[PDB]
Parts: sequence; structure tokens; C-alpha cells
Amino acid sequence: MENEAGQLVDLYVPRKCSATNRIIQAKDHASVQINVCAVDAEGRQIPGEKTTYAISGFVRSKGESDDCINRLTTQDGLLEGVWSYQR
Amino acid sequence: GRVRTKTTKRASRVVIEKYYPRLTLDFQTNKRIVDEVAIIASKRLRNKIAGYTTHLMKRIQRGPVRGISFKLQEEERERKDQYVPEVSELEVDRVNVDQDTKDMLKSLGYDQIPVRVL
Amino acid sequence: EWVPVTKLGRLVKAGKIKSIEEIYLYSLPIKEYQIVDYFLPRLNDEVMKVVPVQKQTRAGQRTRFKAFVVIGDSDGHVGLGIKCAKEVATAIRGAIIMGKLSIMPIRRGYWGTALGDPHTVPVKVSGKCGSVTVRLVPAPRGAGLVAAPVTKRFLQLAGIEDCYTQSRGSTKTLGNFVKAAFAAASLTYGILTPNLWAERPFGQTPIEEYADILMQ
Amino acid sequence: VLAVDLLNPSHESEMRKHKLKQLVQGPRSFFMDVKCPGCFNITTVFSHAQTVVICGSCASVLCQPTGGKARLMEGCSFRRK
Amino acid sequence: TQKRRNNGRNKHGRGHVKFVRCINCSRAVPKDKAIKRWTIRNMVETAAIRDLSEASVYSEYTIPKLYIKLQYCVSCAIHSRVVRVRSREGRRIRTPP
Amino acid sequence: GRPNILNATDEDIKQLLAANCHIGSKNLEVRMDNYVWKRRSDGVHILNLGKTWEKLVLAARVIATIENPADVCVVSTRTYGHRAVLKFAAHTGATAIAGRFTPGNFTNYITRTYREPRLIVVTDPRADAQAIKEASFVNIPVIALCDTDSILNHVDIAIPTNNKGRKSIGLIWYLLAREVLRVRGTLSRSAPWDVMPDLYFYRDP
RNA sequence: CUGGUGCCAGCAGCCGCGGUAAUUCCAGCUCCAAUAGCGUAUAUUAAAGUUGUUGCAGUUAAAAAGCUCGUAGUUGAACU
RNA sequence: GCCAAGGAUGUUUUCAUUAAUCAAGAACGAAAGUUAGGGGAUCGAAGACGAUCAGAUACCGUCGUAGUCUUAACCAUAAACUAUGCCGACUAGGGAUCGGGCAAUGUUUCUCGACUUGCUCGGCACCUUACGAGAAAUCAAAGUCUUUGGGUUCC
RNA sequence: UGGUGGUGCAUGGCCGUUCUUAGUUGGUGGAGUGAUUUGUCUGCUUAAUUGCGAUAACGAACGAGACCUUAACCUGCUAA
Ligand SMILES: [Zn+2]
Ligand SMILES: [Zn+2]
Repeated sequence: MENEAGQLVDLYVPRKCSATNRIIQAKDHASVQINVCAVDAEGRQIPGEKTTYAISGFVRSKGESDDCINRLTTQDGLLEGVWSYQR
Repeated sequence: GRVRTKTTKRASRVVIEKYYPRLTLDFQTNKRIVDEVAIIASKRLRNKIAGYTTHLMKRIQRGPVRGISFKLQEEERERKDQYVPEVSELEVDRVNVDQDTKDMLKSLGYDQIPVRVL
Repeated sequence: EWVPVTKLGRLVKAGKIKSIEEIYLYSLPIKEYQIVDYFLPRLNDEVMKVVPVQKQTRAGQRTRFKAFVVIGDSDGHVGLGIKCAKEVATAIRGAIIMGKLSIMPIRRGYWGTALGDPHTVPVKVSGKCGSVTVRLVPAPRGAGLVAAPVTKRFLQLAGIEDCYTQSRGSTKTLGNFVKAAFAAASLTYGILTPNLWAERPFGQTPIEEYADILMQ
Repeated sequence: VLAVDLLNPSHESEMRKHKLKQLVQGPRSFFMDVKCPGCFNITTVFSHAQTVVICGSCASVLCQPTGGKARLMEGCSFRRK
Repeated sequence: TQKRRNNGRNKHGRGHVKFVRCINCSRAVPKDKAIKRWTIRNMVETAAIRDLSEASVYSEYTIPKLYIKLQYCVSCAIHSRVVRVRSREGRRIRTPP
Repeated sequence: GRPNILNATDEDIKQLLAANCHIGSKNLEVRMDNYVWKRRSDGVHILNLGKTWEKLVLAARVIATIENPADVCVVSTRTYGHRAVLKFAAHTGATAIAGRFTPGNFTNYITRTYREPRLIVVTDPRADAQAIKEASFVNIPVIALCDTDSILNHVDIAIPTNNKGRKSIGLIWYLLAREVLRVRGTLSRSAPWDVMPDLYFYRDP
């Protein structure tokens, strides 16, 4: 949020989940974020370059973390032939 | 009831794991080495420790015991763990008992020519 | 002397984590109270109550003094600690430790036009724990803290100057009352407002950014 | 799950569903044309016919009304359109 | 406090069940609420088979047996030890031992 | 996006087929309806090898890009996976736990067994449900070898394999270790690894 | 804090104290809230989300009628 | 055996809002109780005897009244229970089970039936879990309620 | 000032029973809003919470055990 001066005033801006778009609480210990690096031809992944996904504790407890991660990787192009929108 | 105590159990465990290679199954000799290594307060406790130790020696000689380990057993584990036979899951001519997996292989495009059926 | 045992504690001892909000951003569990002490000094605590909860043992009775402590910085951080110990001093210090371990961020907003620093809770936030529900609703500037003395003191330590409170259930149980109020104060960041619609770049995380120092 | 193409369901999924629970409800029956085993005429019969249909030429009972689809007994070939 | 989900007996979709009589005391007990036990016994003792075989005819013919069913009320079953009080967690185990 | 070099590797596909890594159990659990092929007769679910391999490479990439190799925990309560996890921890800088789990390792910061890793790989969620529970408690991502009869609660990456046979366990752990070793460091893709998957198998003996 | 009585005298809105060490009984002292005001009794309001339209509750704390039909009454699928 | 009726299912069958809830108002309403007739084997209120303890007077054993049966008239309640009003929508995983329907170049039987498997609708339920609820026991409803409002009776 | 004048319901020290046997107190974690619970036990065994074993528990301490006295079997190790 911003005041009249236009400067963002708050303790922090909580990270929104990448699957269901929900706020991750400060004590949401079930929520985790995973990182997958970028690989070129013949392995030898490039250091310093990676894409991260945050999965909320509610999703992980419900058991939808695997499917949500599969969907996110398919959208970002890091995974193929495992997640189908048609179902 | 001749059930030993935890002090005797731990004392017996430490002496066997510390002096296994040079230990002797004879009661007089193992009592001797127990006296020379331990700082045991009383002879009665020393004798009970020696008696439990030599019983563990007979038990190990009859069969391996997972409750106690030493350098010889660690070396045996680190030697047997490297055993490897010839390949078993890429051998025996071809895969067997594959009815619908052939259909899934053809659909996937990674079809393997060697297939039996039932 | 404090010796760190967790990786986050070791990083804090090295003084490399920027602020406690960085930890709050990724929800890292806190097991030591020294990290909270270093990142949040001049925390003022209040002892709400001490009660002699007893157990009917075989011969006599096992009595343990239960102490409730609310510790806050009066700037946006509060914590609630309930500890049972044999005496008042050990119970109070224990409850302070739990409060430090349970320090939570409080989001503050404005009743109307955003002028000056935030003064009130942004939206209506509620919390229920054992049939006792506490509802914090925004109040205009200068309206004060219309609450019970316990909840008023909790909100003063929380850093909110204006707020209207509604209470239900058996409020005479102070333990449930403070727990419900703490839940209501802590759930404010859990309400997705239209302000929090921009997507953040999903930062590097302190552990993944500073894992190289985690050697020897 | 948590991402389902409700607008375009799977063809197999629609088949393994009740006639009403589909995205768009519709009949599952069909009208077929039957020729008598010893004649040349045509007759249109319903899959779930409730009454016995009688051929106008020399023929036996065309179909038997069961609980669901009508039983076909004589040696006739049916076309579905 | 509803101790058992069944309320002590298995009955669903019904309003009345014809009652039966106990054995040890012959009390009025509902058909489902009773305890049904099977006692398949032989007509001779285990040690009496030899005596019967020595003193029987028809080329050591097969000795018959008796099948009888016993219905026990709650109090009689507990007293006769065919049914015993179990813990709260162990109450749910409906499988026979 | 995804390079074509990370592919089926037909030879390893045949190895998985011979090791019965697609012959699952009789239940489905719904949560892995997408990971199974058409239902074989007498109620045996066959797992999609292409999807299984894709999840395996994804798991290997997740295990990669970790700055400290020593904060990757491995859990295997069942005796089948003892050899596989020991060889995984020998070839890779990760750590492995076999048999007893001693609940309270990731929590209970006072005990000596406290380690706090960064990522946990689990041989079987059903047999290691304690480890997954503590990982959810202490904010750690989870990769697990899961069958059709496995609960996927608090499991972020799942490898849909048999998870039951010793051949399936050993081959998958060998493939996972080989993939993570080919992703970085050494052991180029063209050159086959000197070690072979039968080393990961656990003998009686 | 000090003298007198000692489950008595008595307080005491409620809990509760009073059977010789009475911080609650009556006398001295000090302090506390208000101040030319303080206290008491009654009627009402807020408390009472214990009259609930906002806004109660009905398995076990008070309460789903033995069941069914059905009139006033209430509510009433989508489309111009 | 006859008569009248009922739900579910199948249906490219017919009308087209004809529906939900009920103050009042009425039908049915266990057992026991009442009025009479017929009938009354066993059990059995009341009662009759004999141990029983100090007293038994009640439990126990035998007999035994009204009653238990039926016909024609009554009433109107019980732990009449799922201690949980009715209608409508949504909400997770599994396996059994009753009725119906669909499919099987599956097994079997002197044209169909029996068994098995899959899908679906309508019921009786069971196990796990708790996103969710509660004061908790517990609950797929007692959930979708301080983020409080789908409609409507009783209390 | 003395009191073998009273108060063991004011107590100190001690002693006798509970208990000639076998449990007790924490901490860090897990469950419950809370009182509380696990740790402190399916099983086997011992006099023993003694031990093996699984084990949301882990790590500890006290006690028991352990320790000390006595009773015989024997050693020419400085003896009377
Ligand atoms: Zn015809
Ligand atoms: Zn009986």
C-alpha cells in the first residue's frame, strides 16, 4: 500500500502462491519453494540461472503440489508430455 | 533372575568393540584382559562383565550380531558392499510378459523391438 | 554467551541477514529467541495474568504456575507466550521466550485517505479460539482503542492506535481471549486485498543466497 | 484437478457419464432401419421402443420391449443414421 | 454421550425388529442387539471316540455332530465371558479374533 | 526450454521394463490417475514410462542447483532401499538415512541428530510418512518415489514407479544418481557410467 | 501498620473473612477515587450476540411436534 | 390366488410452472389400558404358597386372575431415536451392498439364466482424512456462519 | 528470672507406617483452545522403569542395580 507521498509503507509484501494465487503467511511452515536450474546440451547446467516456484502449505497438505508443479513446469517449458489440460 | 544391567551391557559392548582382534574365548584370558583394560571398581562386577563378554563371543562365533560392531565387521561391510554381478535387467535375451506395454511403447515412440507378449 | 545451532541462527550471528521481514517473507521457522532479540530490540512485555492450574496427583496435587505474557515493540510486532513453571520468575521468563519465538508481523492501514503513517488495521480481521472470537475492525483516526483492558494493551504493543473490537464467548478465560486476539491480529496479512495483486519476482531467499558462508 | 477443461471435456469422459450429467444433455438412443429376412421393405424402429412393432409384410415380431433396449431376434441388419 | 455409532446394535432403514430370548437367563433382547455364537460340538468326547469305535457297528461309521446357535443378551454375554469389555480404541474392531 | 538431449534413452527404458518399474499395485488413489496407462487385466496399473522418465529428470534438476551438496537428505525405512540410498550418498555428496528415522530430527533443535537439510528424497511415502511429516513441519521440499498405492500429501516431486521391488528401487536410485551426476560436474552424457545399476540392489545376502 | 472481642459479636451487592498472630469485626494512623460533593434505595438503558431483522440456540447443556395430507401466510427455475 | 397401490430405472412419451413449507384443519398411529362378542395352549399384572437375611413384604421355584389371540367400536403416548424438521445447490479418497440400465468376438447353462469385470442413476450403510465445524465427545453433515442473509414451519 | 505448667493443628531434629517394594523429577520435541498427554511400552523376561526389541520421540538425572559389613574355601607375600 502507498500513502499520499506515494512511497510503499508496510513491513513487507508477502509472496503469492504460484498455483492458487494465495498469500503465504509468516508461519506457513508447510509451504515450500523449489528451484530448477536451466540445462544446456549435454548436461552441464548453467550456474546462476534458475526458475523458482512457491507452493503454499494448503496445496501441499491437500496433495495438489505434484500436479501444480507439473502444470507450472509445462507452462514454463521445462517439462513435456506429463500434464494435459484436456481431462 | 540373572539379568545384567545397562552398566555391564555398555562395559561389555565397549571392550569387545575395542579389543575384538586380540580377545581370547578362554574365560581366564578374557578376564585377564578385562582387568588390564578396564578400571572396574569390584571383582564381582568385573567377573559379570567378563561372563557377558565371553557369552557375546560365543554368540558372535555362532552367528553375526547387529548389536555390536567393530573394525573387522566394518571392513567386511565395506568389502561386501562393492560386490556387483553382471547386468541382470538388460540381459536374458529380451523382456517377457508385456501385453499392453508394447502398445504404450508404440504410442510413445520409444518402442523396443524385443517383446514377447504374454 | 549465545552459540548458534541452526543455520539461520548462525547467519544471524554472522550478522548477514538484512531484516526479520526477510525471514518472514519465506516463513522460516524460528527455534531460538536470540535471533528475534537481535533483530528486534527494546521489546516491552506485559504480564497479563498468573494462575495456579493444578493436577490431582496420587497423594496431594501437582500445582504449576501458568503465566501469560504479551511482548511487543509497539511498532508492528507482537508475540504471545504461555508458560507453566514452578515459580513466578521462571514462568514469566519462560512465557517471554515463547512470546519472542512467536513474534508475528502486524499489517496496519488507514481508515480513509492514506495520509501520514498507518494507524489502524486495514480490513476487518477476526480470530476464534475455543468459542471466544475477537473481531478487529478499522476505526477512524483518533477513535482510540475501544477494547477490553487486555485487548487494549495487546493492541498498544501491536502498534495500532485506533481500532474497534468485538468479543464473544467466555471472555473470562484470559488464555483463550489473548489467543483469539493474537490470531485476529496476525491474520491481517492473510487477507488478499486488491493492493496485493502485483506479482513479486520470487526472491533469492536468504538460505539459498548465503549458503556459501555456511561452511566450517 | 485444480485445472480442468470444463468447456471441452474428454470424449472418453463424456461417454462414461450419465446422459444428463454431460456438459450438454442429449439422447443416447438411435433410430435404425430394419429389413425383413424374407422381404424387401424397410421399417424404422426405436432402440427403447415400448410397444411391439408389426411389419406390414410377411414377418414375425420385429422387436421385444425389454426394460432398456428392445431385443432383436430375427436375422436382420440395421443401419444407424 | 453416544458411546457407539451403532447405538449398541446394527439396524438401518428399519423401525422394529422381532425380539428373541436369551439362553442363560432368557431375557427379551432384540434380534440384532443380541449376541449370536456358534457351538458345533460332537456327540462323543475326544477320548470317547476310541471306546465308541470299539463298541460300534457299521464299519467304523462317521460319528454325527450337533450344530446349535446361542443368543446372549449383553449382561449374560459379559458374565459368561463370550463377550468382554474393550478399550475405546479397540471397540471399533468388528473382526472376530 | 527443455533440451532434446534429456530424452527417453531407450536402453534405460528397456532396463526399467525388465526391472518391472511399470508394474504397479492394484489400487489407483486417483491422485496418480495421470501417471498410469490403460488398466491391464486382473487389476494391474501400468505406469507411463515417458512421464516417469520426465519426472525423474525433473527430480534430478531439483536435486541439482543446490549450493551445498551435504544438505540433501535421503530417507529409506524399508530394508530394500538401504543399499540404494547408501550408494546414492556414496556417489553424490548427499546424506542418507536407513531403517529407523528417529522422529524429531528436523525439529527438536537440541538433539545431536538434528541436521536440517535443504531437500529430502524419500524411497516410499507410505513407509516414510514420518519424514514427510517433519519436512512439512520444518519447510523442506520433498521428492519421493511413489506408487499408485501411495499418499502424495506434502510431496512436491513424485516418481511414479513400482517402489516395491528391489530391482525397481535400485534401478531408479541408480538412474537418479546418474542423472544428477550427468547434469553437473563430470560423467558426460555420451560416455556411459562405469558403475552399473546392480550395485544399488540390496542382497540378503 | 498497632491496641480490644475471638466461627461470637459481626461483616458480607458475589466469592469470601471471623475456632488469639483478624490485611475483610471496632478504635488510632496513612493512602486511595470524587470534591461542595460523596453514598444509599428504586425505575430504565448499555452490558444482553441472555429476545438475536441486523444478530441467538435446538445430537449430548433449555428445546425438531410419532408420521403424513394440506388451507390462509411466506417463498417462488430461465427467457421478451 | 385375487384386488388396489408404490419407489427406482429405461424412454427423441404427454401437460407446461401445475412447486416447497406449513397456524388452523384431518388420516394413520407399537405396547399397555376400555366397551362388548367369539376364543382362551404357553407365558403372565393381582394373588396363592416354601427357603433367604434380623426383618422379605421383592428377586427365586410351582400354580394362577385381568391380560397376551380375533371381530366391531374407543384413545392418542413411549428412549414413538438417526435424542439430529422439510425442499434446493456445492464440497474428498476407497472398498463392499440392494434395485434398474448400458457394454463384454470374458467363463459357464439343459436363449436365456448363473458368475466376473467396467460405467451410470436411485437407496441402506462402512473405513480413512479433516480443507471445514464444534466446548469437546464427534460430524460428508452437526461443513459452505464475526468472511454472520437460498426458501419455510415447530420450539 | 525457673517451670517434667499447656499447645506435636505452629514447628526444628529424629523415629514409626504407606513401601520387607519399585517407581520419581526435568528439559527439547509431537497431540489437545485448555485441564493434560507421549516420553514412563505391542511383545518376551527379571525381585526390579532389569534387559532385548519395536517405538513421536530424543536426550537426562534420582532410585533400584550398583556400594559397604559379616560368613566360611585357600596364600609359606614383612610376623609373633
Ligand atoms: Zn416383423
Ligand atoms: Zn441373558
